[PDB]
Amino acid sequence: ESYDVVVVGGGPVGLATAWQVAERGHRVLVLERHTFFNENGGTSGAERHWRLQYTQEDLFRLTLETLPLWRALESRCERRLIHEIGSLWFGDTDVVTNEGQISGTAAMMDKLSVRYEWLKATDIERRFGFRGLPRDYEGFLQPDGGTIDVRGTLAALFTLAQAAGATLRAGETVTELVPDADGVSVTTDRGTYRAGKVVLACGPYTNDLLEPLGARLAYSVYEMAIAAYRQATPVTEAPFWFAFQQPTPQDTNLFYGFGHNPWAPGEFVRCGPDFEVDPLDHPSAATGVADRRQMDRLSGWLRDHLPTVDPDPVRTSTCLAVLPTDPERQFFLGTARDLMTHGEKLVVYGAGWAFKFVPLFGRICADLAVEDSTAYDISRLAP
Ligand SMILES: *Cc1cc2c(cc1C)nc1c(=O)[nH]c(=O)nc-1n2C[C@H](O)[C@H](O)[C@H](O)COP(=O)(O)OP(=O)(O)OC[C@H]1O[C@@H](n2cnc3c(N)ncnc32)[C@H](O)[C@@H]1O
Repeated sequence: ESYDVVVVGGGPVGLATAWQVAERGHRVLVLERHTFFNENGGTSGAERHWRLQYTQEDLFRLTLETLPLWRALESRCERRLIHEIGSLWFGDTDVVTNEGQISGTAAMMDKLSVRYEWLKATDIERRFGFRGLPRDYEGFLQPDGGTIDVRGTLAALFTLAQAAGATLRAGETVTELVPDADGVSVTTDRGTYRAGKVVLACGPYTNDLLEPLGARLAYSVYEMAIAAYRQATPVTEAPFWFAFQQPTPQDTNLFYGFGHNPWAPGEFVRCGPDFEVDPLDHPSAATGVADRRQMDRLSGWLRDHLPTVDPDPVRTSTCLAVLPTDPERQFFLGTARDLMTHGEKLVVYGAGWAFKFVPLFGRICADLAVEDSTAYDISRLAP
């Protein structure tokens, strides 16, 4: 069997890519090692944050061009996937984190004429329910940000990809890739394939396939804890929130949470720590069980600073975050041209907070896998 494009990985990025390749009239195969919709990779959980604001101007331009792609996808599947509950960023305004920097981002919103409300500690505590915040903590609320329905998005992409004619095959793991001048040989535990080009969208497993080709990307994998809490005190407004703080000697000291998912039953909210600590040597080392210390830190912080939730989690789980090792970079997206000979035959999406970009990254990987280039400016994201 041969295809114009073989996509390695059936997570959101691989499915969005396959949908775009197939809709453009090309033959595409998606190979997934486990099952579609699995909760063992970087896409576990029900919600992700959609935001317009970014500290880097190039990424801020990309969120603005991704918004219409989300609207188009919502119309295709007839389901609102983004719920604009608001994006609240607050804390130390100068600390640089993997989420960005508050002060630098506020400057960018002014420049791109994106609206926001500036808030002081007292305002944050009164309107949103936080307590005991250091008096100098400040931040902003960007009203157009919100929550993304993860499972609704995956179902939409899967359905769209299959309807467009993509071949979606689960339970098959790619063990080797060998690009050459005429295409790429793909070996799996089930068989062999030839592809015009291959899109690698395998999350934390990218280096397993790039290593024998003499390449390796500089990213780290973190098994982050996530937990659900019962909302004790009835809500006023409950946006997505991220607390920007200076790190401690033991961890990054960053926390975030969501208001109740508008599509879900009951009154639970999800919160978690954003700790870039204890990276995994290999994703196989993941335990699948929320780290005790991370959980203690999260529940402890919520206990003191967000009394609107009951501090004893109802459920806990994990998610594998894959982030560039270098804090100056946010994403790895492009081809492997500068990493190996014939690398232009390998398109790679390999690290970052990317769920918000799924519609865009799918279109860009599709552009690179079919026509050598894309109209979007992603020069800085090159691997
Ligand atoms: C962990 C996490 C991520 C996250 C976040 C909070 C946490 C705790 N919050 C985000 C947010 O608010 N907004 C945002 O934009 N992103 C946020 N993220 C990141 C986002 O979840 C990830 O960027 C996204 O889920 C990545 O999707 P992707 O499609 O790239 O990756 P994946 O879901 O891991 O799927 C890859 C698939 O590949 C399969 N695989 C792996 N190796 C193979 C081989 N060899 N052969 C075949 N298939 C393979 C994996 O079984 C997986 O399904």
